[PDB]
Amino acid sequence: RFDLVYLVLDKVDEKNDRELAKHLTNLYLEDKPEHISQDDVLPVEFLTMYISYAKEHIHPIITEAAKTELVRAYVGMRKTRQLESMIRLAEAHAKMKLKNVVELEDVQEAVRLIRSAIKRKLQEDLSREIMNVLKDQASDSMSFNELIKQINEHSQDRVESSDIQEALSRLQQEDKVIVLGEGVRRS
Amino acid sequence: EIYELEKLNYIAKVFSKFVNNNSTRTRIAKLNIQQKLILCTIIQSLKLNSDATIDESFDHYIKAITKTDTLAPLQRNEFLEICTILETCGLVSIKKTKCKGKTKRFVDKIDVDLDMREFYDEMTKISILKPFL
Repeated sequence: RFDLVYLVLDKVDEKNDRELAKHLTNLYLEDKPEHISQDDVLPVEFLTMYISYAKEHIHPIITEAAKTELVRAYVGMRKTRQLESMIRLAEAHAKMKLKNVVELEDVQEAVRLIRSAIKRKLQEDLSREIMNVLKDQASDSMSFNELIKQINEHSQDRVESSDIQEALSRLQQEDKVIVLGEGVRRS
Repeated sequence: EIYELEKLNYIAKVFSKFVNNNSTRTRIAKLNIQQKLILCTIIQSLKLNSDATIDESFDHYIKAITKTDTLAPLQRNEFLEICTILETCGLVSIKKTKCKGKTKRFVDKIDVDLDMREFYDEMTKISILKPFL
C-alpha cells in the first residue's frame, strides 16, 4: 500500500566514494562558499515561487492517450496500489514543466523511477535439514546442537553457528519452524 | 675423491639433501611474511578437497583478505609468481590434471607435502596469521 519505496543502499566501491570525499572537502578548500553561484543551480526563493505557482495554477487531466503504456507497465509488476501510485506520479510529471495535458513519454520515466527505486540457499538447506532431523527423529524436534553440528558438518558453504542462529531465528519468526528453550534447539 | 677434492661421511652429506623443509627450512622458503600467508591460504582451500586451481585458491585469498585487512589484495599475476616461489624449493608441486569438457583440458591441481602438525608450530610464533588460522 506504500506509494514509493527507496533503496538508498551504498554498495561501496572505487571511483564514486572518492568523488564523495572530494566534494565534501571542496568546500573545506576555501573558508567561505562565495563561489557557489557560477553553476546550474536555481536559488531557493525562485524555486519556492515557481513551485507555489505551479501547485495552485495547474490542474492536469490524465487523458486516454496514455492508456496503452500504462497497462503494460502494470503487468510487468504483475507477472491496484501501484497503479494508483503511478497515476499520481504521472500527473506530478504533468504538474512540472507547465503542462495541462499529460503526455506519453512522461509515464516512461515514471516507471523507470519505480523500477530503479527498488532495482535462499541458506534457509533452504536449513529447512531441508530441519526436515531431515525431524524425519530421522521420528518427527521429534531437532536440537540446537545437532542442527549446528550437521550444518557446519559440510565444509563447502560455511554456515557459521551465529549465522545459523540468525537464519533459524528468521524461519521461526517467519513462523516456518518453531524453536524453544534458551539452551536447546527444536525443529 | 672427496678426500682427493679436499687434497659413511658422504651418506651423511646426502641425507640432509633429502630431509630438508618441514621441520626447519619451511621458514627458509617463506622469508616473505605474505608467503607465510599464502601458504596457509592453500590449506584453507584444501577443505574443499577438489581440483585446487590457482583461481579457487585466489577465490579464498580475496574473500578472506577482505574480512581481515592484513594486506591489500594482490594480483592474480602476482599470485602466479608467488606460488612458484613455493614451487622451486620443493614444497608444493603443480600438475596439469584432467577436466574433460571440450577436450583433454588442463587445469592445475596442487598438492602440499606439509601437515597441520608441522603447520601449527610455525604459525603460533606469528599472530598475524592467527586471524586467518
